Amino acid sequence: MLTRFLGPRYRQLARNWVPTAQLWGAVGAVGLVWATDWRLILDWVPYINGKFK
Amino acid sequence: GRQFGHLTRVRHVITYSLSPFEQRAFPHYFSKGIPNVLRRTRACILRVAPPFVAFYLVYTWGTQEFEKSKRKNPA
Amino acid sequence: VAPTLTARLYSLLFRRTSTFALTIVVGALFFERAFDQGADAIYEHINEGKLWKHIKHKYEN
Amino acid sequence: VSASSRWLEGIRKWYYNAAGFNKLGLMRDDTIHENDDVKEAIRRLPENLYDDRVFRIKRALDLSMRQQILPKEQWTKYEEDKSYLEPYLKEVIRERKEREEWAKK
Amino acid sequence: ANAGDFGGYYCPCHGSHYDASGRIRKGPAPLNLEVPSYEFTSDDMVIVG
Amino acid sequence: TNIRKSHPLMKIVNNAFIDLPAPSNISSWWNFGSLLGICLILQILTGLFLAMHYTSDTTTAFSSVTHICRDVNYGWIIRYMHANGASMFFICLYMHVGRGLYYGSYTFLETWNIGVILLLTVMATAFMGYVLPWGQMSFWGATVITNLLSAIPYIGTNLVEWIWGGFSVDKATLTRFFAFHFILPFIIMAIAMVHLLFLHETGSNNPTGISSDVDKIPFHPYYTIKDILGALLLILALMLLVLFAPDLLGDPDNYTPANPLNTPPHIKPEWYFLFAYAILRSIPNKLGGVLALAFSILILALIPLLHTSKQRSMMFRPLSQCLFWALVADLLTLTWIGGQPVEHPYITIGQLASVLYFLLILVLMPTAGTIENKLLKW
Ligand code: HEM
Ligand code: HEM
Ligand SMILES: COC1=C(OC)C(=O)C(C/C=C(/C)CCC=C(C)C)=C(C)C1=O
Ligand SMILES: COC1=C(OC)C(=O)C(C/C=C(\C)CCC=C(C)C)=C(C)C1=O
Repeated sequence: MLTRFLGPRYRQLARNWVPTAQLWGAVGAVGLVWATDWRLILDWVPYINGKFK
Repeated sequence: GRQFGHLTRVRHVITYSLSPFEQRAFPHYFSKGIPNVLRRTRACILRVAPPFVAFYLVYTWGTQEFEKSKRKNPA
Repeated sequence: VAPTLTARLYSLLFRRTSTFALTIVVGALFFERAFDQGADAIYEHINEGKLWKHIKHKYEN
Repeated sequence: VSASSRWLEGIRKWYYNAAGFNKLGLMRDDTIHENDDVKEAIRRLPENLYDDRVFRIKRALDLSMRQQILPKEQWTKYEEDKSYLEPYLKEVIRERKEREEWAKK
Repeated sequence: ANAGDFGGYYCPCHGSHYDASGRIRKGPAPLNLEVPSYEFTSDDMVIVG
Repeated sequence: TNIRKSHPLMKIVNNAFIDLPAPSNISSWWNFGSLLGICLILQILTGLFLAMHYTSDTTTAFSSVTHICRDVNYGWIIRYMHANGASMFFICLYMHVGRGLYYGSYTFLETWNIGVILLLTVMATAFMGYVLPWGQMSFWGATVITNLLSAIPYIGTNLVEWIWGGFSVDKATLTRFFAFHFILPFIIMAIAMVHLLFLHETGSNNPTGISSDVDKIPFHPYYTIKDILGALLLILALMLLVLFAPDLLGDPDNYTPANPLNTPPHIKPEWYFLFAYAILRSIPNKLGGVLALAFSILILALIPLLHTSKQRSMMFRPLSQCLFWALVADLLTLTWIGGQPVEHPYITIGQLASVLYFLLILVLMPTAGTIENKLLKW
């Protein structure tokens, strides 16, 4: 019965909020990465190679 | 929230009450009482009882199979 | 290259709260490293008593 | 019409009797769960029905309290069971659904 | 020791059956029991670790 | 003006236990809320007096517990009241959740969801409690449990070792569990207040599931005394347990001091987790077992989304009643199986009961509601 949110306006709504939902996810990611010191993900970043090898 | 006087709209309903010091705490207690519990029981057995016996049975069978299983004749 | 400078920071990154956050988080990462090494080296210079001595004892393992 | 319809009708009558709101003088519509659509339909009821509905609920809550029930002759009989709320509820839903269609474009 | 369907090991917590090599054969245990780093210094001695 | 009604402090009391408009027809089943209230305080009070002699060190943990029962004046009742109160806390907890389910009470989303947090919290609380005496069951219980978390991919090993404070359930782990078992019940209380805060926006539901604004009574003579009579009944049950059968619900093995080399053939939880335990081991998988273990509790958060009936309570719904009682009966089976070895009968029945639990709540109960609506021409 979620057919209430299915139409052109809602489709326009979703798009208007995508760059924002996408940028919020970049915030969440880097934020998770930097806070746990994600070895796997971090080692690829040019500077911040404070784990030598 | 809530309060009294702001709950809902009610009209044309009279309520006769009597003081607790003028009536008995246990009127027909055994007289009207027991028939009611039997009636409440009838009303509900067919909905409460069956599931439980199904377990009672699954329990006794389940135990028998288990204990009888740790025994053996030939081979 | 000065009036237009904080202007660009605002235009490209501070306007949206999206970027604003992304920038301080990206900004927290680099800063941590620069402040850590940068302050270690200041703690390093005013001393020279701890593991500068390491070169001796070890290596012979 | 024939054998089958009466059989579905008697199954419905059977559930009704088993459901047991009748025993507390309630009508089916007195048992409906109150969401917004329903809260509005109650609101839209005319004076008489609204008053009757409160007395019924009161009569039942009272019975339900002392865990008693009405004498058999005063149980509400199936299909003498006026669905007083239905037309109001239906229209309130119809109104909401139109709002919802407009909200999509 | 010496319990289970495979004449090796049996873990009573959730029903893990192991064989004489320590391999998982029945139950929810994901891997075989860990084999430690070891060597024999003689015919009567074994140094584990 | 009065004094009760106007004073900042008394207002709160008045609005919660004196003039609070309550439905005139709530029955016992509504008593378990106050009874949980009593159990919470009873657990805190006997819990504090035990902390005045208990030692959180593996060297003296068991001994201090023994020191309490022989030497400390009346230390034994306090200890058994604590132990048995924890069980009383679970019997009440289970009545309460069930009452909510049968009666549709869960439609108060925030209240109920807060209730789920309250369930999890006392569960996390009681688990840590049982480890404290450092008995064989305390240690192996502590071991079997925590280790579940090692099934979480890529993070599980580090997570289990982080809460252990080592590679095993050792010194660091016991002291740790003391601290958390001390602070948790206070937090529970703050949450029980938020629970009651949300509850107050609507007032109580009642057996019929029909609104009761039309017939409310003050909580002030009626439910104060009915709660009183009911707490007295909780005392009877508790005291009957502690002054006549203090080990009846207890495991005689937690009486033998922890031995990290001696694995008892036994190895089972306290009874209140047996159903979840049964669901866990029904799965021939490490991840799935714990994924479904969790889901057997967190499903209470899915319940309001699976309400499908046009009526709120089950009072007028027969088909649904049967399905409900089959859920309770299925939960007896689950606990019974959970308290049994993973050998013959027991595996397949406990396996099918697990499926039934989820088939019932997730598919059968909703379907019944749709059918019932249809029979009523709704
Ligand atoms: C520390 C644990 C809990 C405490 C102290 C607590 C306390 C209470 C109290 C005092 C009431 C009002 C009286 C009553 O109906 O019993 C209540 C009602 C309720 N509780 Fe809890 N409860 C706790 C755990 C739960 C749990 C586990 C749930 C279910 C997830 C739950 C959901 C509800 C709901 C929905 C109601 C409303 C019931 C109705 O009005 O019909 N609470 N609780
Ligand atoms: C903050 C209040 C509480 C304190 C200070 C407290 C303190 C203690 C202490 C010191 C022990 C070890 C002594 C012993 O085993 O008898 C213990 C055991 C235990 N407590 Fe608590 N506790 C409190 C609230 C709770 C709560 C909320 C529960 C959950 C119902 C709980 C359930 C247990 C259990 C199951 C045990 C182990 C069984 C046993 O008695 O041997 N206690 N507690
Ligand atoms: C060793 O004996 C055992 C216990 O006694 C110490 C338990 O208590 C439990 C279950 C405990 C909990 C907390 C399950 C809930 C998990 C979540 C994510 C809500 C199991 C399985 C068990 O085997
Ligand atoms: C009208 O419905 C209600 C009852 O009748 C079923 C109660 O009995 C209680 C009892 C609650 C108490 C005494 C508070 C305990 C909480 C703590 C944290 C100690 C409440 C709130 C209620 O709303």
